[PDB]
Amino acid sequence: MKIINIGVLAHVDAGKTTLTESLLYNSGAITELGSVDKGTTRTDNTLLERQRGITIQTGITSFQWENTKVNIIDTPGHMDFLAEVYRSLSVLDGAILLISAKDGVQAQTRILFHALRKMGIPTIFFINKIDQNGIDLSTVYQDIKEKLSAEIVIKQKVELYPNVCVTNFTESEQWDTVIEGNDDLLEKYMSGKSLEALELEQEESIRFQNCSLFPLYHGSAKSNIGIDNLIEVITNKFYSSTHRGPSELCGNVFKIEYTKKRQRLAYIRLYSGVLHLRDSVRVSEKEKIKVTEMYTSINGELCKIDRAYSGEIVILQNEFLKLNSVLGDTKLLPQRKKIENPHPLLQTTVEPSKPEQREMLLDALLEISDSDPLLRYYVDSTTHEIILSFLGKVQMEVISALLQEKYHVEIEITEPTVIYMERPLKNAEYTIHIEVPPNPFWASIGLSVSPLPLGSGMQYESSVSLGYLNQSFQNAVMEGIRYGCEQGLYGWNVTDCKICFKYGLYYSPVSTPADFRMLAPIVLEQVLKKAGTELLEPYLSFKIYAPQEYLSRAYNDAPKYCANIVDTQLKNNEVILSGEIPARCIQEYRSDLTFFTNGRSVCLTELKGYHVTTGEPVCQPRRPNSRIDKVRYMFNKIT
Amino acid sequence: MVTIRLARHGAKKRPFYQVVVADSRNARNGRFIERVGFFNPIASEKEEGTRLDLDRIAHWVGQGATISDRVAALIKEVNKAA
Amino acid sequence: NIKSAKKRAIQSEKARKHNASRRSMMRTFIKKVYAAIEAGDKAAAQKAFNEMQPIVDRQAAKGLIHKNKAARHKANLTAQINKLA
Amino acid sequence: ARYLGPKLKLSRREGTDLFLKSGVRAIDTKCKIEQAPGQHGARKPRLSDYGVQLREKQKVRRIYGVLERQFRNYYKEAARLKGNTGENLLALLEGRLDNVVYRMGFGATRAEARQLVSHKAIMVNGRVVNIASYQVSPNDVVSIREKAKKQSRVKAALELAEQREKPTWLEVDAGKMEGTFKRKPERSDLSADINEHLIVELYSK
RNA sequence: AAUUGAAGAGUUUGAUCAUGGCUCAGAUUGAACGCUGGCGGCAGGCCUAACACAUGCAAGUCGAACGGUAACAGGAAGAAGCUUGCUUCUUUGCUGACGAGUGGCGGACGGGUGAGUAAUGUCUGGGAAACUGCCUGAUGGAGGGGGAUAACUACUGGAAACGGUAGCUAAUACCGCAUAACGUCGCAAGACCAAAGAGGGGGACCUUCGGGCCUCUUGCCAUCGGAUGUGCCCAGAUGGGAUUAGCUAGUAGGUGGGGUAACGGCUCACCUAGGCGACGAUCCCUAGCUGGUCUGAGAGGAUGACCAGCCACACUGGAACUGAGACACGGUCCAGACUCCUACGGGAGGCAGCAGUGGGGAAUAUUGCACAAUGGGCGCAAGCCUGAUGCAGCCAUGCCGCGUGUAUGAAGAAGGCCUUCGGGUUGUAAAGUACUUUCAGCGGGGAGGAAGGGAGUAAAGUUAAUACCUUUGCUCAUUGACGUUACCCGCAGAAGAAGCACCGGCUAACUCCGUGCCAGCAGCCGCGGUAAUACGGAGGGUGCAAGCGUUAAUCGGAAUUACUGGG
Repeated sequence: MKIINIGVLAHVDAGKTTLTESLLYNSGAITELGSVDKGTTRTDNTLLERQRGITIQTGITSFQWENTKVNIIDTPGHMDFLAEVYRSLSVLDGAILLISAKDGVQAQTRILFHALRKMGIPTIFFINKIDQNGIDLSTVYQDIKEKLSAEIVIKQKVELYPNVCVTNFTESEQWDTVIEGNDDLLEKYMSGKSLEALELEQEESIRFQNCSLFPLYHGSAKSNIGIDNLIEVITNKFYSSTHRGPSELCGNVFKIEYTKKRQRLAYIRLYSGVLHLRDSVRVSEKEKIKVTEMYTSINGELCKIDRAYSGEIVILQNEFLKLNSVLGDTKLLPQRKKIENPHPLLQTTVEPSKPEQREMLLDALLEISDSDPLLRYYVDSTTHEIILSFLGKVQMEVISALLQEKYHVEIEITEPTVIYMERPLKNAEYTIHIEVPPNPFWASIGLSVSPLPLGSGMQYESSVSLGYLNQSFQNAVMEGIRYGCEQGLYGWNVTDCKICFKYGLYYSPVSTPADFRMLAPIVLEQVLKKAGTELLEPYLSFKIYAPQEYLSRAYNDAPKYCANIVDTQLKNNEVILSGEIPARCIQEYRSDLTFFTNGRSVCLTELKGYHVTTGEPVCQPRRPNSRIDKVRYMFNKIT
Repeated sequence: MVTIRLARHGAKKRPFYQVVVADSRNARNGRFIERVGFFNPIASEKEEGTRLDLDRIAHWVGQGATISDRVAALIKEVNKAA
Repeated sequence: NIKSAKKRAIQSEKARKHNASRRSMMRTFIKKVYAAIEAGDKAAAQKAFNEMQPIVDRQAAKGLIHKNKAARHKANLTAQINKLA
Repeated sequence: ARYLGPKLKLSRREGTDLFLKSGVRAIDTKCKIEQAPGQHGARKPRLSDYGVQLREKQKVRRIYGVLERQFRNYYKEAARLKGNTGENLLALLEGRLDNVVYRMGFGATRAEARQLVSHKAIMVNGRVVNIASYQVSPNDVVSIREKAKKQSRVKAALELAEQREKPTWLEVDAGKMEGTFKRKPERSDLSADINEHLIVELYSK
């Protein structure tokens, strides 16, 4: 009834989406341009994508061949913000990796491929760009075997020349190990004697349902050879859609996009049943939501539809639609999820241009939140500086170009807050005095801050005896000490404090908890003036995994980084090491591993150990503090 | 054209017509010359059923006012000998 | 706008054609009369008025003229042609 | 709608006896009446004019089980009437079907009567009625349907009514639960303790 | 019988008494927001952008006006199979009927919105110089001819939209001619002015067999009426601003000519120089008006959402045409802005109709069902059409009703909170025990909104006629969107249903702990710097209740704009 979804894992800029376009041409017309070199339609959709020379996000395009539906999406294999492509895995059961002719499959492709192995769903190899010099007619496929780590075998063979053989093979005698894995095919193999290719084709279909091995493929789309029959393999080999219509209807959103004329479009697949046009439907928010409009995204043009077929995917407008929201409720599926294995891929500052336009720019950032799920930001800074969770080099170019296109704002930042923490240098006596020699309030105390071990945090004790400490008086001194911990003389946050209160003279008639509480901060700044201070910085551990052959070169990175050498161990061909470097220089470390590994590099880290010390000059980030009474008295204390 | 016609009023699910002379172009519950009695469909048998001021009606009959089907039925129901 | 009852448009034009033509010829006979008046030929005047009377009553009966305008023409036009005659 | 709470605390607040837990047994003394409104019931209130007014109005409401809104409606209905507002308000509150049923003895307390009427046990003039706010017109005949006649509770609940003063403005068959409402009750019949004056005051402002 | 009706409080001070503002207690709402939320009834639901609008529908109907017959159903000349009358099947408007087409009618109503409008509007009362399709009264006419054209065929233009030339044809379309009056003009004499026929049934007679003739029904033309509707005129009333004092040249009048259904600077020609204005002309800002709504003892003040009358507008600006009626919401033309189509030659569009979308906004609903009822359009009627209307969905938005159980129940329990630890209080509350089932859940019955209209039959009228026709009884068959209707009966089990605000004074209702002029609260006055009755929590209490608060708004209180009723 319906048609199975098809992926497009063009890892390392495979260009597989162009293969999707040529496939869109072969499935045509009867009325279509047939596409063209570069961009070019091919469901490029948004501006800045085809102009950029690569899609900024995965698309969609209706198609038909062999009397059946054939949805497909591409490419998202670029960079870099590939997590949306991982989101695409929920959007379809099928797959079609575009293998490079350059040293077998791209190393970036291996991550999406292993992730596909995590997906639990079927996929097939494709020998893209067969019409080119240096093609691995018998070499690159071997790289595909050594890298695939499975049991994939070619369904056809070809070499050229102008040759474009496809169905002529394949794997006589030696082929059929996948059948050997099956007890039935193993039994027929036990029987001996030659047999029809279809007879092993049944067991090949059985293992194919399990995705035990990727189907063979060959030929470049540019040569117009094998680009058609492989699509036929995609049509026949593809798993049947789970058509039913039994109800009740259910499903979930896969992705959503903010078209400029949209203004929004929430794509969703019909996991079961069907939704009648202009009819009410269940939502994850536990509120009614009528389907006012929906239509299939045909590659030549968008088109409206009265109702969605079961197993079909289609965009739909809505007043609201949270990502992965239930359309039932509810669908039940189990799969692993990840986002480039990072909480944040090196966050960078993004202060808006202009005094007022930046405030709208934050709304533009909210619009960015509306787009790809794999992004986050918040104004953690007191200055309300932005800190995007987005990571990667080209992806920043995508968000920036998007800022320059759909919006009218831009910013340039990367350093972000140092997150420095000042600590006391040494213990020293101090006192605000007594009575009013003096300044208000009359309350005063003899604070005695002392040095503490790193990472100990703030500490204090009620050395003062009752009732001079007061059952509800000394606590104001503690909260006031915390108020003085809010910023040091350098403006850095207080750390490793050991404020042992001692003296606490006061007069009853004029004494107030607020007065002593005001007095505390003066004692804190006073002790801080005598302590001498000492800068403290984060030094989170940074585990890393790189190939052993480059492992020596990575050692060269050690000298170039503030991070100390640490224990590490081998893991097969892979190598690993436990680093430990300051967060201030840690951001460039990803670029370093990215450069030294030739993109084969990988790493992870987490913040730890506030103690560290740093140089030079003990620079500090202003500033504290304002919007509170008594600060003028503190300014008076300085002179 | 002046016409005698029910004016449908009263509550929901509880219709109460007010037979009335009015121009044919006028809105149903719109402008009219003068109401002339009333009809109560859901009244059943009690103290009242359907009043109808035959004198004015007769005044409008010789005046060219075309009586509507229902109102005609009522003119029959109030009879002239029953 | 698309509407089956657009026959009123083509028909109303097909009507303004004829009706306009008639209105014209009528007012032109009337003109003939006024010229007769200005020339001072009370005889030829009376003549032209006799020549136009039936064609204004005839068009007034056909609803082209409101037979007030017709009586109006007959009124003052006569007041003139007989004020001189 | 209904209060449905501690139907005896109110009696303590009003300091008298709202007959809310008039019940089957007679006098209570099972709640420490008067000197125990609550945690601070030992307090002697300064009691402002407003205080006595409000307190009065509430007493009366808690007697007949009418809420504020419906009440104020009864008030406006009393002011728009003839005679004198004071007699009116209490005559209209007396007209409520649950009240008349209560007077007949058809049910122990007044809330019991209410729960009886609401479940179609009561039938006036052959026309069965649910609403308690149904105003019983003079010269009507309230009764109990056969399918709910003499069903346990009503019996003893009517044996109770024998100790009551029993109204002269209505009568009861007692032989087949077939009562008969008559004239509108005179002022010098009901109450003679709850003060209509203060209630008239309260809504006058 | 029909307005029997007017309340005060806090805060200036050490205290008083005045003056004088501020604030509260009421009622109200097209309300929003927070928290909570069971049901039913009746209402209400874009007050901001008269912003831009995808898609569907919102105005058609008449074969009893006509030529037709493109479909469909029956009939007939003939046709083919084959159980030769059972079937196959081509012709045939010849009937039932009915696309496109001509013609009539409607489309100027119904529905929307309130941008413009300070009077060209509205309201009140009068008025004369008017018209008025349909409906209806009265009196007459209804004679006799012609020429066209759509359709339709042939050809051809254009991608479409949409025609072009040449032929053929009809009418209740069009057009002379006869014909006329109490009609039009005129003093009269005199002059001139109109039209249409169709359907049902039928004895004789008459049939070139097209039918003539008889009769009933209806439509047609003229006039005078009636009713209704509309145009017009005047007076009074109908916001604020003088920090707007002068404005006006078709302006004010006259005379004559034209013009209108009609009076009139309505418009020209000339003549006189007037006209309006301090009882506010002009200019400016704001505004649809009214019946009414809210408030108020009243006088008043605010408002005019729904309902109803009127007026104005229909993307913007302008114009006329058709017609009884528009200078026209779903017509025309023109320009413009804005969207889309294209083969780029040119075309299409107007949701302030109902739904719906984006945008705006604190904020407002279904792309529902049906013409069953009322009303409208058309038609002889049947019927068709109808987003008017009737219902339904939605939202506690409001008003109103009900439920969330009733009775018994001291160990005066546990837990909670408080305490002088003696106890109290939560508390008859709970559990226990006995009943009850409304309302929802489930299963059965079941009103009323329906009157009509059709078929038939008898009778009385009509008439040459026991025929048709009209009317009245009378028979059968029936017409419900709401609708798994209201309502009743039965089933099970207390079973599925209580929150919100407040507790210093004003203002109904208090304590304990946490915090310490901080955190906070606050309508006003004010609290917090101590076992705070004012903050936060708890316990308890009060108020209201499917709501309770808060905010915004109007009036009241406010005799603080005083006319009633002050200085």
